[PDB]
Amino acid sequence: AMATGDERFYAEHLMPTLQGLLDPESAHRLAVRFTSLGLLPRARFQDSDMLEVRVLGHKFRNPVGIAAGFDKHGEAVDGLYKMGFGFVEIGSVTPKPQEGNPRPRVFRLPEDQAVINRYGFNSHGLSVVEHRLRARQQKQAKLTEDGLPLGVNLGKNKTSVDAAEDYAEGVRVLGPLADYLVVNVSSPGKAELRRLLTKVLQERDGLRRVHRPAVLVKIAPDLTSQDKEDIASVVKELGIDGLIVTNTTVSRPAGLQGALRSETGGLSGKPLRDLSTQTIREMYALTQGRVPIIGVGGVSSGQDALEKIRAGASLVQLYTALTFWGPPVVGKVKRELEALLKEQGFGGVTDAIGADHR
Ligand SMILES: CCn1c(CO)nn(-c2nc(O[C@@H](C)C(F)(F)F)c(C(=O)Nc3c(C)cnc(OC)c3Cl)cc2F)c1=O
Ligand SMILES: Cc1cc2nc3c(=O)[nH]c(=O)nc-3n(C[C@H](O)[C@H](O)[C@H](O)COP(=O)(O)O)c2cc1C
Ligand SMILES: O=C(O)c1cc(=O)[nH]c(=O)[nH]1
Repeated sequence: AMATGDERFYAEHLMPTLQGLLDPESAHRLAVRFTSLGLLPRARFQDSDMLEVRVLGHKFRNPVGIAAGFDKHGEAVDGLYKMGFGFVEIGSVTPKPQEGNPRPRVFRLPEDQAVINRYGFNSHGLSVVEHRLRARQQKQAKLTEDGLPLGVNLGKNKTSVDAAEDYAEGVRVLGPLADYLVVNVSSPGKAELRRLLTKVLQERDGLRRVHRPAVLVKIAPDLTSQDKEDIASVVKELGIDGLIVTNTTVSRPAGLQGALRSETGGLSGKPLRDLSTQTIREMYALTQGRVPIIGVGGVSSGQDALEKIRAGASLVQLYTALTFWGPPVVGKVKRELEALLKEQGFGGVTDAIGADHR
């Protein structure tokens, strides 16, 4: 096809050329800028009804989202929908502005189709992002109505003594502008998690009904069996709306070839894929298939997307694949997912959710 040819040109020539000419943070910064200005093709992949998912109190036109980290400050939301993402997650956004870690803090492992990052939650802050989303609030209301929801990932400041209050601040400021909110959880213990999430949910429940977002918990793949058992219990107990599975890994799987493999940070991309899919599988089973999962980590194809869906994910996200494949990856994943769904006898995405477990 014309799509596969375009996909090959970006993957084989354009992206390796551009990534050779730019440091990885400049590449990211330019990507946000080009996307913010809408410098993209119109829309050759019109989304099939097969790709539609209804979850988290919302229509999703397709299940392929852009993961948190690409658009930390909500600068490129409209361009991301133009790129063909069925939903956009912005952030992480911290309460106060902060610079994050010293540069260099992003590293490419092209031999592994992986990235390492240690951004350290660089953020323009809730106030800047609030006013930025307010400027396009009604445009977003229509987009959400048309099946294109907006998520916001809420972080905390580096020097914060009270993590729960930073997240609470985020619920109050950005919850009215979001379809869903995300709080990242690291390794717990169980009572501390219950306390934090209770406060987050209380703050969410205090917003007016019309501006009341879903609340999701995002987990790393590096948790113990007991951490995962505890998270599942608390999430079911409190009525947490969903799980995002997973963040980057602090592990370094055997077989990484990139020179920069020993850089401190979170590893993303292909080496994360099956660690992430197995975490989805575990969390789906520990929650009895009753907590919607957003599957993320190493999605670069329809097969990768479908494996996460069959393992228990209602929706997927990607980021790292975009750095190697460019904008055509979104259409690629969607086309390939649709084809595989047909090949496996599923009417749509919804039928495939948790199919491995049945
Ligand atoms: C992890 C940090 N990180 C890295 C490094 O690891 N790369 N990266 C990305 N870089 C991108 O392009 C650069 C090479 C750019 F300099 F060209 F901006 C894009 C991207 O989509 N670029 C675009 C757009 C938007 C429109 N039109 C295009 O071509 C006609 C292209 Cl190539 C997406 C990314 F996630 C990124 O976030
Ligand atoms: C450069 C970079 C920055 C990221 N920043 C964030 C962030 O601020 N908050 C967050 O929850 N996840 C962040 N992530 C994690 C991604 O959202 C995603 O969970 C992870 O990269 C796995 O997906 P992928 O393999 O498709 O990239 C970041 C990832 C990368 C590569
Ligand atoms: O900002 C970061 O460093 C960051 C946040 C996060 O949640 N995940 C990640 O890989 N990096």
